[PDB]
Amino acid sequence: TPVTLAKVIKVLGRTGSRGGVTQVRVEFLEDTSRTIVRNVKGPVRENDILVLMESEREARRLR
Amino acid sequence: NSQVFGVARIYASFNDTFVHVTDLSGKETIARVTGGMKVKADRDESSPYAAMLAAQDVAAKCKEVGITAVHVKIRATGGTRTKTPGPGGQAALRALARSGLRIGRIEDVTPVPSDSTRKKGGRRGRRL
Amino acid sequence: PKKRASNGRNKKGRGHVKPVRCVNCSKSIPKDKAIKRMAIRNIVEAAAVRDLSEASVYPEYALPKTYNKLHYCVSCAIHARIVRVRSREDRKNRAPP
Amino acid sequence: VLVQDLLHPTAASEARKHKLKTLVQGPRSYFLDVKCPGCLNITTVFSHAQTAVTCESCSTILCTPTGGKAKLSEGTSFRRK
Amino acid sequence: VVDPFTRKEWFDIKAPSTFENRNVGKTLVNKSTGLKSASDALKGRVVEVCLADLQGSEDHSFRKIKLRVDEVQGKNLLTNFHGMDFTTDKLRSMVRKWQTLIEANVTVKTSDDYVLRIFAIAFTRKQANQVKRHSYAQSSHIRAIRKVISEILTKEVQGSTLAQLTSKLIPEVINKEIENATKDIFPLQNIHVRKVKLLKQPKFDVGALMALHGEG
RNA sequence: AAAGCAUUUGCCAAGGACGUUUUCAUUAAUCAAGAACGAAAGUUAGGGGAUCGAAGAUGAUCAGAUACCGUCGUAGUCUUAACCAUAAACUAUGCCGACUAGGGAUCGGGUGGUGUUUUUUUAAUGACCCACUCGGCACCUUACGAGAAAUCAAAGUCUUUGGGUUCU
Ligand SMILES: [Zn+2]
Repeated sequence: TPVTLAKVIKVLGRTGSRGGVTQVRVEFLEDTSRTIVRNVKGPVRENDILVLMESEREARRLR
Repeated sequence: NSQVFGVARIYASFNDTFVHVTDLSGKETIARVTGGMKVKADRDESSPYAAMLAAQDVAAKCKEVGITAVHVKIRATGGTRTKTPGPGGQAALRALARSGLRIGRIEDVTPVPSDSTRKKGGRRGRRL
Repeated sequence: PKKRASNGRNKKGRGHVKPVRCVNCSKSIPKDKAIKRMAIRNIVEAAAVRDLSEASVYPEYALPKTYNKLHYCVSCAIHARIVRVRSREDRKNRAPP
Repeated sequence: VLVQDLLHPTAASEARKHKLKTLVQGPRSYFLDVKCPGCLNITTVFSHAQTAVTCESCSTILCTPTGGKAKLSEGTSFRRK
Repeated sequence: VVDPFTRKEWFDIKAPSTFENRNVGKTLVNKSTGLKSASDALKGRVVEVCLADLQGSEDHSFRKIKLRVDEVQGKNLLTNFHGMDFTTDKLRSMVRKWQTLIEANVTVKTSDDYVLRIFAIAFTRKQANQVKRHSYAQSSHIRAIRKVISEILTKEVQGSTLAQLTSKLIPEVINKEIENATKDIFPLQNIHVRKVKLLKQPKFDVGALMALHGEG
């Protein structure tokens, strides 16, 4: 289980056709200088920690 | 500089991605794995995720035979076709860097004509 | 009635220009028409410039760019939203944004 | 404008007009008296000459034809008469 | 069921003495077997290496050299000049709009019997007080420019070999020699010799290759 | 002249514009009849081997699909040899001549500058800048004017109705 954490730096904005997916930018919390942009399912506020099963996709906005 | 060089020839078309490593000469291929052998879905063959999984498996094989550093040449289909590299080209190139290989002398080698033979569609195009 | 005084795009003094092919569909469209863009892009994306810096021999050498001129059909450019419809007054504006 | 002296235009305007578009048309060319270094004879040369004019004596070059005024060659003193 | 990777050697590629970094890299060859040698599977290879790697300076990051393997001795393989080419980064970056692209080529052989085709490229430029925005060249200037470039490219190769030609394609002698002969015709920025090609080769003549190698 | 014509190099004739204190002196404008030249596209007999689709072969999609989409393929913008000459052959605007409005660009030629740059020290040209001019492809703003309007520097100078001429 190579679980890596991260925490939201800036909430970009909603995406998806129904708008149920929030696009956020996260700082990796082990190395600060790495910032990847991914998208989440539930409700996210500013500065809360996430869990990344694999931190490689850097996904774009859905339609 | 005790680095040993190979050449990764990345072919990113819109139907599939080829990650292909030879030595300095183009003979004696080290490892070739495509985007389509990491997913049997037939439509994710050109996906960025299936493209980068190929580059995970290349660098494992280059580590076994002992290639440490890589020149990369990336291309689209080219010819009379699109000239735009597919979506998998970026993901596979980035995945070689994360895997531990070294990279130098990037070049886009897409085949470009000097205005040669006719194209798809016949004057009214692939019309939809 | 007539819709634009250029009838399309700029022939005005020739009689004939040789055609090109669209990149999405490959409809044969004359070169004076056929909306043209120039796509200048770095080979590595903005997320991987940070990534390939540490994995590089020849420190901070350069990044090569992809230079690509794109010819579009009228129908494909409207669909791909590089060009959209505009008002009767705004149609006369020949300036890039 | 709407009141002009069309019988007496100013000399600047007539000078900047075309040769045929003046009040009375006339030539803007002239004739030149040139001294070749070799001899001292009088030679009359058209300013817009088309032939490669040479002197009667020793016949070297006096001007080379061009699409405009003739290019007078290397140093030969010229008058305008 | 064969695992063909653990049956190959490694051979060290060696560059001619016209360059300074003569160690290019390594390559793989199968073993020599009954009526199947490793040398004849090696004598045809062409290696493409950036000219900035051979000289070490980054002023040559936009040129490349084909090196043709000619002879193999003692687990290192000796190359020779096979052609110069110009990278796709810079050639596609010099061609901007609102100027004139001038191209010339000549097919001419050296004093030794290497028949070559040399390609040259040149562009017009706005000259330092220009207000008008395109700076094109009249088509009688372009014909007169090509005549000078073809005249220089011929004479320069008649008095040299690829021992000497490759020694003059590095310090950009030709580009300045084109420039000061064609600066009174049109301002003519960005002069380069972008490609040379080998058309014909004579008999092998091992001694010329060995005289070119043999140091370090 | 139109259809049309784009990397070289040499031949062969042609051409507009410009310059001209050259020459002839009305030799001109438009034109029934009559002619030359014509995108492509199959009258018709070597060669070279398909990217396109008729059709055809086929695989999908669909209620059907004889279509669009996919793969392949014969006739079918390459010979050397004709079209009778048809196109949204378009600027859907005959040709010649004169006048009426303001501007900034650009292509070719020419004139001028106690201009810039190139180097020999500036010179000579070349490239550029400024001003003017002739001739072009065009454009911008207005509307005295026109129009049914859209719009038009000609589609204006038209009930204040006549410059010449051909076609419909
Ligand atoms: Zn004299």
